[PDB]
Amino acid sequence: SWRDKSAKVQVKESELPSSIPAQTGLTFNIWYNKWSQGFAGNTRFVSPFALQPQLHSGKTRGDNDGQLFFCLFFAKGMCCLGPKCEYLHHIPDEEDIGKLALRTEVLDCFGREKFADYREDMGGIGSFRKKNKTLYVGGIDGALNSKHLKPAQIESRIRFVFSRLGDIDRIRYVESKNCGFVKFKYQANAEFAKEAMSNQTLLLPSDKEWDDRREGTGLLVKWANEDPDPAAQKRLQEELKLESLNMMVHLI
Amino acid sequence: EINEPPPNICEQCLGDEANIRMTKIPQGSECKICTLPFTLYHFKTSKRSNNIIKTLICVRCATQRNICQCCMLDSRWHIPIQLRDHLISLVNEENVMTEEAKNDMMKRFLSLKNVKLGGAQITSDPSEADNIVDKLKNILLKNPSTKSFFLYNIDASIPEWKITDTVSQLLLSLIVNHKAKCGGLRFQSSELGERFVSKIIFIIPWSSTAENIKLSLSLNKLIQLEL
Amino acid sequence: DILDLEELREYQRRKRTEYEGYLKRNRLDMGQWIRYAQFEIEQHDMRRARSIFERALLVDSSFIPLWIRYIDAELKVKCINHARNLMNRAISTLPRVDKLWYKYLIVEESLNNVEIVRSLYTKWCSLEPGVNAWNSF
Amino acid sequence: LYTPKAEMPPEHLRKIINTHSDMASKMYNTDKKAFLGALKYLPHAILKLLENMPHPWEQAKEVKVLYHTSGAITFVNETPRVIEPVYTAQWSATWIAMRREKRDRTHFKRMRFPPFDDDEPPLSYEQHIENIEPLDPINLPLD
Amino acid sequence: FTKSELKRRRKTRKGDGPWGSWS
Amino acid sequence: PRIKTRRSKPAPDGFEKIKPTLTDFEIQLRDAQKDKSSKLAAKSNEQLWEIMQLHHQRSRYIYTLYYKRKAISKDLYDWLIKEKYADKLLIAKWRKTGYEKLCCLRCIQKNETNNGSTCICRVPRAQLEEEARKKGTQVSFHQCVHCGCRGCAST
Amino acid sequence: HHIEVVSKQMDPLLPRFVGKKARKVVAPTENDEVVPVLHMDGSNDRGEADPNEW
Amino acid sequence: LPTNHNKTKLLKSLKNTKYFQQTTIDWVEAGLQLCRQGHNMLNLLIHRKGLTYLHLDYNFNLKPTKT
Ligand SMILES: [Zn+2]
Ligand SMILES: [Zn+2]
Ligand SMILES: [Zn+2]
Ligand SMILES: [Zn+2]
Ligand SMILES: [Zn+2]
Ligand SMILES: [Zn+2]
Repeated sequence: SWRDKSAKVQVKESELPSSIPAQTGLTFNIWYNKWSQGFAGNTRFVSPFALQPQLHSGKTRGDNDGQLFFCLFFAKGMCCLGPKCEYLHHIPDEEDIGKLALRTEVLDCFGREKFADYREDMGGIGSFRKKNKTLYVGGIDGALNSKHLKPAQIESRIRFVFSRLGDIDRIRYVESKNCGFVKFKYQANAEFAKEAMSNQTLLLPSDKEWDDRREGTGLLVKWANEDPDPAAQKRLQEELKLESLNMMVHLI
Repeated sequence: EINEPPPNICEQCLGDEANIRMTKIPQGSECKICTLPFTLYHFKTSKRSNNIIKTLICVRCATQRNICQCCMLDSRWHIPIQLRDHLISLVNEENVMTEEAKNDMMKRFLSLKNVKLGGAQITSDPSEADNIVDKLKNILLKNPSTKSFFLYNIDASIPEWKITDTVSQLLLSLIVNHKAKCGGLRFQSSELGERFVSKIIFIIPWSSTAENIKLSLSLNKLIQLEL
Repeated sequence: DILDLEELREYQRRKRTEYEGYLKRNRLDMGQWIRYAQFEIEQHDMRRARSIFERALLVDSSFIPLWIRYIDAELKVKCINHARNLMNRAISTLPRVDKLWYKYLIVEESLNNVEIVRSLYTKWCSLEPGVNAWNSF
Repeated sequence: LYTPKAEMPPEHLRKIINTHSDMASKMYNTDKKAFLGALKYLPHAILKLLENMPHPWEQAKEVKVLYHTSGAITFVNETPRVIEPVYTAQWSATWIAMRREKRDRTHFKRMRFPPFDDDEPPLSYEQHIENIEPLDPINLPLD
Repeated sequence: FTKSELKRRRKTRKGDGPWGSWS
Repeated sequence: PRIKTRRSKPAPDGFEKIKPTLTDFEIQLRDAQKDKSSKLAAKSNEQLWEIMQLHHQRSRYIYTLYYKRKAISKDLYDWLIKEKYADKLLIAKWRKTGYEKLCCLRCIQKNETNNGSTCICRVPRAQLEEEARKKGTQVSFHQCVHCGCRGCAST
Repeated sequence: HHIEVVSKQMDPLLPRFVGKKARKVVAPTENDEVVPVLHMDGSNDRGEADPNEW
Repeated sequence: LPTNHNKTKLLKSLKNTKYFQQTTIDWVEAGLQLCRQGHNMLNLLIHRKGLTYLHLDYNFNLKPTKT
């Protein structure tokens, strides 16, 4: 278990990467940390690190404290503070979700405030106005360096990746749209994965493009608008009703 | 302007201490709703609690929604605003929404208006709240060691977490597609599979009016495959 | 030309942007307001039309024709209570103009709510109006 | 309930300044805002620094200094005060010393201006200057 | 509290002087 | 340690014993001063604390030499103070009862602290433990922000 | 329930009021109460003969 | 005639807060540190404005990089 052992360091701050990405332009902008005098070509790239959770997850300063938030850099798999980190280092569970359930309405499991609206992409941390648990998973074409895999193969690999990080409500790959819709058990979990597999690789050691994983462009894990499909809409409605019955009985 | 309105923070949120010491930065942030300066209040719930609680939204916004300024929940019932609006829509009415305008200028404008939104009109006056509650209440009343199964007859609404937890109770991996319902369950060992089977909407073969069920499965499966 | 839904949405947006822009310069061109409101009516989104009318009203109350147009728009979609409420409000604002009162009266007459027309007439007469009001009554 | 400020270890300040040369993270994002804010008071700081210019008889003048925890500004808090007649005496001595120097020296090398080139940065006080010892100041030798 | 208890317990800190580890 | 001028009175006799000890400290400080480009925030603060703790240790050494050990002469001590090998104020605090141990001066300014009160490091560890037990939790902190102070060790 | 409010003094470098940024904001009128505009006259002879001149 | 009521100086005001500390630094050190500080300030301001094409030289002689 995670609770059996202390959390290992993801990567030592020597191994950590600098804040000077890619020279996308002609000159560096000090107050922005971005580049400038040229926006030729796309910015995004593939994460060097990944949350290998059983090899990494463990105790922290936080697990002593009762810090209610998980380490963004743990999710990214690059936390340079291992056991000395205040933010936690393990997969969110019912106990921890339950623990922070008050605050998590307003903000993420990464302890950062949600907003009125989704960022037009549905790309950034979720809005407070929706309690979404469903991540859109674009850029699979890019995430596998143009590997002509089977849809079954794709969906299975996706399953392997996101099931590892959180309890699944459902997943469904769409051949016609080349993307995923990865509904989660909890919003905290959803948040965690959404960072934990942002800019990651779907590739594996068994695959031949393993050393070219860095060179492509990573998974585009964003948030999902609810489907137009009335097949699931009805289900959603039913769920809402059920939940409402719970709370309403709880009021008295 | 003058600090005329007081902050609108709820109890649960704020924590069970007789006296906390919070700070107020005036004109201290744009809110999370209406992009508009307001007096940001914040406090650690306990002295040694690491998480500060800062007042996300502005007081006008809070009043408007009739909510907490830190929780974003109704100050009465401590529940999500959308959810409470749904509840209100359900009892006594058919339609009660609280539409926030997603355009940066208009949101400000809306915030400025001293007018309660749909659900807020109910929950403000406690009498009406009580009435709503009572109305709601009224409304209420053979083991070959395969380690790998293929489960069928899966209710469309059921989630994988429910399944796996059920299995655990009766005790790993799992694959489900709600289109096909070809629940490609796989156990971490064959001995575990044996244990499970020996321990036994649970239609369960061990591949590696049931007829009509098979047909329904069939067509659905086919459709899934075409997708 | 205007085939699918989303395309219609885009059209609506673009048109709005035009109309909105023209309102921005001349906050007062009630012809422009009422035209815009007509557009809203045409689109069959009533709420937006109402909003437009309200804004227009705010910008210039004294322009009676605007009021009349709003009223009649309300009547159009058989949203009679809204028309009535509005007309009452118009009366409250500008009682000393007659055409509003007459508009109200005809509405009620067509409605065949004869008692209410008597009652209102009593009110109007009580305010020492023009002789015309009395005669019509 | 008051107490004076902490005479901190100047090493701390030095470290802070070193840190805020390679500034390019979301770490010290608000410190950049701090720097911007400090432009208000930079002329004041300049004035103070020029106020405590070490006079030409002071070899290596120390001074007390206030500094932002993020090293966005470095004031020269001490006011440079002097016993007036004593001060006059010192300047007089330097006047005569300088004059003497002028007398004796056949040529007098002036400093080239500006001292450093645009490529050459502001060299660190610890790495270059703090090691090497300063030359003897100007003061006529007294009986 | 006994002052010998504080004497034994201030050597449990794995570091010396002001910075102690205290596990 | 400042820079040797004409106005510097040279070090008296017994300095030759101590030079190499505080030399080490100086060297450490030099090591502790450079762009160790810690992208991280907490670690960056850690470096700063390394300088702070080092300063404390150096000053603490001289204090020990003067007062506890009772070895070095008074004149020498005075000279050291003047040159600022050891912080005088800190020493003074140390001499005073209660602060026998004291990380640094910044941890006992009630003005600087938002709550009008000293650094939590000044709370004796035992007290904190007691508090935690009463509450249910454990020691929430491990070192304050102003300096690397895992307890300030009044006791 | 009872609580102590405080104003923490902030660094006099960072902006005093982080919030305020010169927003353009449209005002809602909030004329929720209606108010009459109420003139007493009825001119026919001079009121109709005049417009031909005016 | 200097006005007397304003007896809250700038340095005094700054001293009052926590965010400043004080040290005994060599005047040359103060200078160099203040050049470094000033340089960082001005560059921060310029970059903030967006115009990264104005290169500050370390000798505070501003000039544009590109045409
Ligand atoms: Zn971490
Ligand atoms: Zn609350
Ligand atoms: Zn607001
Ligand atoms: Zn300290
Ligand atoms: Zn401390
Ligand atoms: Zn301390």
